[PDB]
Amino acid sequence: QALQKYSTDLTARAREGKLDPVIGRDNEIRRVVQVLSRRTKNNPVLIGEPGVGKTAIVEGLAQRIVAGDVPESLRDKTIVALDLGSMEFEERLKAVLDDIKNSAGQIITFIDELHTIVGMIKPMLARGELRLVGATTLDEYRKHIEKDAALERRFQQVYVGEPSVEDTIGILRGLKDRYEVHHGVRITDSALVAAATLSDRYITARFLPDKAIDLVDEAASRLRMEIDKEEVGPDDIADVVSAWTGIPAGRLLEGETAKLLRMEDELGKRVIGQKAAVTAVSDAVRRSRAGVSDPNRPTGAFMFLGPTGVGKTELAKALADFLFDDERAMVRIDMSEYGEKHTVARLIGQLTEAVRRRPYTVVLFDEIEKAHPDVFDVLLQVLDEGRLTDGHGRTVDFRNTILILTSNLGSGGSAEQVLAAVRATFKPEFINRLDDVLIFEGLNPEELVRIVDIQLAQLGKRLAQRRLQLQVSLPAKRWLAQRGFDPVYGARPLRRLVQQAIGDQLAKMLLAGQVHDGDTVPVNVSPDADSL
Amino acid sequence: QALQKYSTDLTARAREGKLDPVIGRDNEIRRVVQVLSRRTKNNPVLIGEPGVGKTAIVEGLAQRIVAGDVPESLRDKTIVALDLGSMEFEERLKAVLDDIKNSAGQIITFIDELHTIVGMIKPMLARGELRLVGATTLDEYRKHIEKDAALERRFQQVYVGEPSVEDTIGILRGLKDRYEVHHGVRITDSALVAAATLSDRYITARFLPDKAIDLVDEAASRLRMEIDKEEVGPDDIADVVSAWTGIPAGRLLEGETAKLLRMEDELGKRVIGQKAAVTAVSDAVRRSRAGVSDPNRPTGAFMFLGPTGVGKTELAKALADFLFDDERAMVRIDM
Repeated sequence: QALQKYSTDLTARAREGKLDPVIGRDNEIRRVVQVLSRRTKNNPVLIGEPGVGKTAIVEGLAQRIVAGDVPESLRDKTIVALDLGSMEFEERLKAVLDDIKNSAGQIITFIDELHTIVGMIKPMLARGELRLVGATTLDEYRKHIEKDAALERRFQQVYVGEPSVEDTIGILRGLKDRYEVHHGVRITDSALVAAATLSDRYITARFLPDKAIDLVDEAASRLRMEIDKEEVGPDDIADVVSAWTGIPAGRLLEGETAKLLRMEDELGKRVIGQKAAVTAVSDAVRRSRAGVSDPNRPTGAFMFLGPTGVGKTELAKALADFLFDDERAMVRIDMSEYGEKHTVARLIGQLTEAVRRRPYTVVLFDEIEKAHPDVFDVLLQVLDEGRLTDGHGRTVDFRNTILILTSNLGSGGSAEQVLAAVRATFKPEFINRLDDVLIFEGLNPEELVRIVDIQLAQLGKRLAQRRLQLQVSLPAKRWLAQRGFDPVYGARPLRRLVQQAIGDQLAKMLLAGQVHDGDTVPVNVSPDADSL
Repeated sequence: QALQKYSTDLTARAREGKLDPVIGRDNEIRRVVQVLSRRTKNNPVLIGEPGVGKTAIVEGLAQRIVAGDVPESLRDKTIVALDLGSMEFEERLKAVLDDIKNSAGQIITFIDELHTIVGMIKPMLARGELRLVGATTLDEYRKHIEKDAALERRFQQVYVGEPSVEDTIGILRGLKDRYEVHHGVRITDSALVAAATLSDRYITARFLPDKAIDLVDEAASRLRMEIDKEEVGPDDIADVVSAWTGIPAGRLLEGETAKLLRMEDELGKRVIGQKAAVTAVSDAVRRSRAGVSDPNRPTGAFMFLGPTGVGKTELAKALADFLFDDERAMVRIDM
């Protein structure tokens, strides 16, 4: 009788249909019924990454008990959900345990989020009297419970993994009716495919099904606001995923075959030349979207190097541009700081807990020369297996990210002077695990004019606040090429040449008068410098 | 009936015109109406740096409800502002919650400054019965609420950012009539541009619109003192921003193209020579006031070095002299 005062009653709420219907997952329900009906030590624990549905399994168990699909010795045993917040203390707990044990096993207790239970129940668990069902996250478990190894021997870990898209479409078709009643709007199953398809290539921070329910909910709310078009559709889902995450401007809907047909030429609008090392980067993407890729390997793990000032960092930020519609959603770590043997621990982690959220980001590794040859040992099982560990004991899978390695070794080797210098620092067990080692060339003064066009278009887009168009003639536009010189420092001194020629006198003539908004500022070739 | 004794009633004060008119910000009002009318977990939280107007949004919502521009299932639902200072304790709180739940959702509760609520409402929030609107500062939130992550899952963060000058001019044109009645003086819209323009390059400690209302208020008060010139103007605004912060003496009126035309030669009255390294410092200021600067970069980040005893610290205190009219308003850290 004392459990009336310190508990809810899920069976009493289930007997009036006040629970959301649980669709899917026969295996976990059968596993819970298998574990909960053994003789001794009969108390499972649900464990998984958050959001995949763990309360939903216990509510589905309550639905299946009240329906009656269970075996014989599980029928009509109410699930009394306990508390520890609402609950002299030791007297109260002993009264609760005495009231449970006084019954004939007719009660299944349910402590949700039992990682707070650490802060006298220990002999009662192992004898087998009180049946206990729980739910933890995977990473509060190893911090609060696995520290206390006397307790955790008396449980049964039931892992729950996230589904794929194909089951989520069925879940969304199941739960369609509940939101149409609360918000008085109709929902079309044409949009219900897109709200799960499009929520995987864009929102890569949370886990699955709960993320693909917030879109339907917020779209229905926006439609109720507009009805303050009588049904939702595939456009308002895109409106929500634009206005949140600001992805609308970043590649408004993409990922078709019309795109991937033009990728060697679409990427050329920001990288000029280097043609033999775009036809290979443009190939590990097409063969991974056709389904020919090796299912236990990263989709592409290749290392390109060469002289400086060539475009080897600009390329690895340009192929992260149409995959993500942004340029800051990539894992950019810099190994120019790991000179000693004990900076392994900052990524084993800073590398780890930025992938496990959204397992699709491209990863940089800038200037891998300066790392001591101990960081390569950490990197060795990243390649060719795809998994590493950390303190909590989880094996994070790098099976579908695009690793990219940069270097500057040799920097001017003829044909094999640059290639045999790689063999000095890298042990042959690391050169073997890579893909095709790409060499960038220098730059040709024939292919150096168009970089000036790109730079001046960039400076034109910088002055969009002032609406300040500027006119550049072709003799000046080829005058800037000839000071682009001395192929040791690459195209980088051109981007100081532009700010020494145009930007100085423009910045002086901008803040003293005679240049205002909407005006046109032409440049003209004075016999040495550039005039205004 | 118990809410009569532990609450105010903003709707009852709004029904006699006793609230200052709320002008601007359609987006936040539409966002609050969107969040407050969902099915479950329907309780927003307004969050922003202080002074940008967060009570003003809830008072604008009350104005828009009493007017009637809302949708159908938000009409005639009074906003009863609760308290926790004026409020045996658990009995009293359960009486309040029972009185709220006894209605049919006809009441929108309003706990202002809800970061004191930590020190039994937890099941009532997630079911969706009591509608709750709040307002925290951005930096008391992460100290009092984000420590207690079971609570903060049941809210909806609605960020509110400060406006620019262009909307503040409209706000000041809106609220011009209210101070002309309390202080019996006229206010000229010529000065009303300057009281927002000049309050951005000088007073850089508080945030926006509330800072540009104190100048109009204290200027009207000084003019009432002198009438103990029949209207305020662009001079007394400058008098206030002189007498407070002592900026009046430090450059009487800062800004213009006549100034920035002479900056390589005006700066030479305190630094002699070094001519090739004043024509570059005098360039990151002119190109940043013309609008050619890169909008995501500091306007100038340059490093100068050399031998000792040359003037490399005297220069960096001389270009902080005509921008600020002082020489001590700079962030001088020493590494």
